[PDB]
Amino acid sequence: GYYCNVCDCVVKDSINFLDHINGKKHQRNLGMSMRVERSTLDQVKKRFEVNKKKME
Amino acid sequence: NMLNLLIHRKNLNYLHLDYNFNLKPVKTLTTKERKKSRFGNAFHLCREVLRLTKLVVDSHVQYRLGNVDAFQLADGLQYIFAHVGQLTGMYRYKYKLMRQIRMCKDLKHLIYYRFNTGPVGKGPGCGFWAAGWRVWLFFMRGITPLLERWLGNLLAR
Amino acid sequence: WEDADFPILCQTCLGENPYIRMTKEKYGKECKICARPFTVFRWCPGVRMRFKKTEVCQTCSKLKNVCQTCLLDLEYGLPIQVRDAGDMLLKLARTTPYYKRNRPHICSFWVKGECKRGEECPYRHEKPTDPDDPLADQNIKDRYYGINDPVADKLLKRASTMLYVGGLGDTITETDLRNHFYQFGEIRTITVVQRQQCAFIQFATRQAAEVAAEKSFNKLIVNGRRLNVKWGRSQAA
Amino acid sequence: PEHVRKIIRDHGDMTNRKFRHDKRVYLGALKYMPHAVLKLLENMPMPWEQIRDVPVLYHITGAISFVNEIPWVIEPVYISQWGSMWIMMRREKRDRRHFKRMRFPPFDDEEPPLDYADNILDVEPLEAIQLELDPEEDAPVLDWFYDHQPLRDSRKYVNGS
Amino acid sequence: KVKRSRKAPPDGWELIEPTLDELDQKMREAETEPHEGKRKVESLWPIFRIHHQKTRYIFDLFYKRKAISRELYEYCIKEGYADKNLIAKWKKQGYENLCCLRCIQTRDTNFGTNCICRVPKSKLEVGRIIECTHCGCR
Amino acid sequence: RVALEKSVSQKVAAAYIRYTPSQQGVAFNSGAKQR
Amino acid sequence: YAEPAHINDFMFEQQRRT
Amino acid sequence: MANRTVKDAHSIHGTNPQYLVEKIIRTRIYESKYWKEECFGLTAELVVDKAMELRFVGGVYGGNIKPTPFLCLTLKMLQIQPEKDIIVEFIKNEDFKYVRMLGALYMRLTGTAIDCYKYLEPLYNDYRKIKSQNRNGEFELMHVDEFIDELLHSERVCDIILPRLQKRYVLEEAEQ
RNA sequence: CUCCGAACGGUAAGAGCCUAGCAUGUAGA
Ligand SMILES: O=P(O)(O)O[C@H]1[C@H](OP(=O)(O)O)[C@H](OP(=O)(O)O)[C@H](OP(=O)(O)O)[C@@H](OP(=O)(O)O)[C@H]1OP(=O)(O)O
Repeated sequence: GYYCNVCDCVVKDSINFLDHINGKKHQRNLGMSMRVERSTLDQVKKRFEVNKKKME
Repeated sequence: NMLNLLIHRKNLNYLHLDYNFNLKPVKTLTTKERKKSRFGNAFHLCREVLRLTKLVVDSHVQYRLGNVDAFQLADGLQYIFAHVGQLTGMYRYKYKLMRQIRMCKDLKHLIYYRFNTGPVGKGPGCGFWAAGWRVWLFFMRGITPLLERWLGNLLAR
Repeated sequence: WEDADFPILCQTCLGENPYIRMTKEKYGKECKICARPFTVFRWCPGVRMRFKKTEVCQTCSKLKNVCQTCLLDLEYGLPIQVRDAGDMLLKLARTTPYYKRNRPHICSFWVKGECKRGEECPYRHEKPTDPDDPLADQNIKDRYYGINDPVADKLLKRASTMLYVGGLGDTITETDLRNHFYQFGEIRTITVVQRQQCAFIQFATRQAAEVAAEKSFNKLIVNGRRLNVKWGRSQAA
Repeated sequence: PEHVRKIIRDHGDMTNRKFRHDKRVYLGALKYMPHAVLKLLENMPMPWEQIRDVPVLYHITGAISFVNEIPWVIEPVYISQWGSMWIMMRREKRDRRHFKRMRFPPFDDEEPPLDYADNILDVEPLEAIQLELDPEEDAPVLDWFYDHQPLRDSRKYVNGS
Repeated sequence: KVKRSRKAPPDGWELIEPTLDELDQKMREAETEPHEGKRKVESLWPIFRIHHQKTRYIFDLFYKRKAISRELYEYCIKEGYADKNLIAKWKKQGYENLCCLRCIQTRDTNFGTNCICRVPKSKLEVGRIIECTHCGCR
Repeated sequence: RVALEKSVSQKVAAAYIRYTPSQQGVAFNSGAKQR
Repeated sequence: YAEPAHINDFMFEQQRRT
Repeated sequence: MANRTVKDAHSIHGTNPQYLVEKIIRTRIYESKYWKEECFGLTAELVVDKAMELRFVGGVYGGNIKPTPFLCLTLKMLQIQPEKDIIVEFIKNEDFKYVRMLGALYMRLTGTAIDCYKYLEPLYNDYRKIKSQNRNGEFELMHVDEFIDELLHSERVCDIILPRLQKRYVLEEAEQ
């Protein structure tokens, strides 16, 4: 099935591989689970501008 | 909050108690998970008593909100006694509650067939909130010490 | 499982106030190092102190000769590791016990940066003494047992790193001092001066007198007095 | 007197948001007091009443609140109150064709405690049950058959207030 | 707001009609605030402070200024505009500016005494920025 | 009868101070003779 | 050496505050 | 990951911030492909791109209840708990109707009733149609105005519970 | 003619791998 080369483990499902990705020692070397939000305005402004630019 | 604290306090994330005081499993998983679940006659009895309580209290809540008038609180207390028989909190907990239920149904038979002796007595109607306070107040009154002691041993566990 | 009447407390843990106010609690908080129910009572050691409590239970502390909330000692004031491995303790101890233990620990809201309580922080507004030294790292169970102390080695090496004697008065005489030097060795020229209440002694090649320098650094206690000792000339000045 | 509402404003627990070392006590003493339920079903306002009020005894933990007023009505007062509701109820059925009852579930079975719209209530459909006592015969007691909790709390004409 | 009395003010509530509405709006705005910033209990001091301010305003309008009638003061006490035990506690000569009613009960403190809110500042210590934990201030 | 009443109360519930610091207190925190 | 006492409340607390 | 996305930012009205929907629906939405792709990584601009990618309105469908991508985006927004300015900008953006519907649902879920009315009053004028998924999984045609009127009415939608404060007359007598 | 029942006695037995909802609030320098 799924294969994790970082841990070299065989995952029998998709949730096991997605879990092995982050939420483990591999994430601990990748910065563990910490992720914040990006500002408030500028993220939604640039996101809406890039989305409207790519759309049309 | 109380019973949900007991439920999450037993390291069992499979069940989610309805805030209208039911209990339903989530994952359609039992057997092994059910074998640490299906227990505690005290928890089922206490959930039953609070279920009747919260049915009463929420009935008066929507009364004082939006459809209180005279139909709702009267008919709801009456069918709340008849549904203490038919809907909620049934005999699975303790033995004699069927006897108090049958006395409740008979009292409802008396009060209805006399109060509907005239043109009013026919369909669903007022059916004065008179036996419910009395009957089930005495039933919880007797159940006070017994459910207290058994739930106290349950809290000790 | 363990009730008592009064705590086996320190003299510094109680506080620098002759009247404090305790609050007994029958069967509280579950003793730190043996896991047994005991009788927790806290108090306020003084004004703007830490509201100190009781950790280590009555049998826990009574058995191992230690106080119920600091685990140092009722007799001396040293840790339980120094007072076991190591006498030397009497010159190593201190009187006037510093009340730098009974003070509030560091406000973590201030360490992060936003202590909202302003001047009203009932915690303490200093900087966190850097993590690196193992005196940032001691615990209770390793402290309470003799095994692995961060303090007790650092104070046990204070015990081996580091003549004008005076304070004679009417207790020290010449024959007592020369017989207390006679167990160290023989004299070359000794004298006793009484205008300053002092004594002068020498030795063949020091050495033996060297351990007298180990014996008399405000430490040689004979006739019930802390003697005064500073260095001689040894320079023909 | 609003301290109950504000302290109970902690339905959840941000593990320290009224939630640090209070969760233990909150899970504990609730099973001491189901009896609070036996007082709580007691003092419910009767049909002849509108809403009135009650005493309440709150622990500072706020995980329990028994209703302390052991309900204490009078003899012919409560008799004529519930019987007045009987006469007005029967003649109410005589009049309307009111094809209505309540819902089975009084609220929906996923909802919250609904603390808000009667946390500031300001809304009482208080046309409850009082048959209009005609001021020719009932004149000895027109101020009497209208008090839910003040019926016995009359403090006048010998009530031992 | 609901009155639940059906009395309709004998002398009229018009005099202190607007001040009571502003106090109720301030109390609702204080109760609608979240538990952010307060450690365990620092957010509950504002409701008690607003209740103490409303009780002091009712005491100054009823007893001190002597403008409103006694029937209006009784209607405000029965409605909820002021407290009954606080008006009796502030009427004593020993204290007229108490912080709250949680510092006067002798069974509230664990040491079996009074709190620091009802204490003289001239008899206390010089350096003390302490405030009442159950009332809010001193 | 008082001892039996206390024992029965304990079974039903189950089923100032002046101490002179005469141990080490001599000059540290001087003035503590009765505490 | 500890023992009980029956000491003046007011003067105890007064000397404490002082 | 699935526990909470904010360490200490804010709280919900009367429940947990991550528990606004039902626990059975949360457990069903905890195991999905798009839900795992969102829980692997989710930012504000990533949520905006995920809202602009999928245009559908619905809840769970079929006997094996699987969440909709709009419900997954709503769960990720409820977990992440963004600021009110980003929600107001998403509700005010008329370019993406699905992102506007997601912002309206987030404002009706975690916002106050006065702010919900002030955000739903421009929402009633949007006559643009939108794709909707039925309970059996079949596609249904609807409009944004009907969904806004259903969100401004009592909670009858699936996997949603958001009561109001009072009637329109009582709220007009209380304030503006 | 209108007296309505609930649970236990019931789902196996394990092998290697994978992921989670919680809980304590300390004396020390
Ligand atoms: O069908 P009946 O034998 O004539 O008795 C019925 C019946 O009571 P019972 O079945 O318990 O004897 C109804 O209760 P249900 O079981 O049908 O729910 C009850 O109505 P309530 O629920 O309000 O008590 C009322 O019937 P009705 O709806 O007309 O009031 C009553 O007697 P009657 O039919 O003679 O009135």
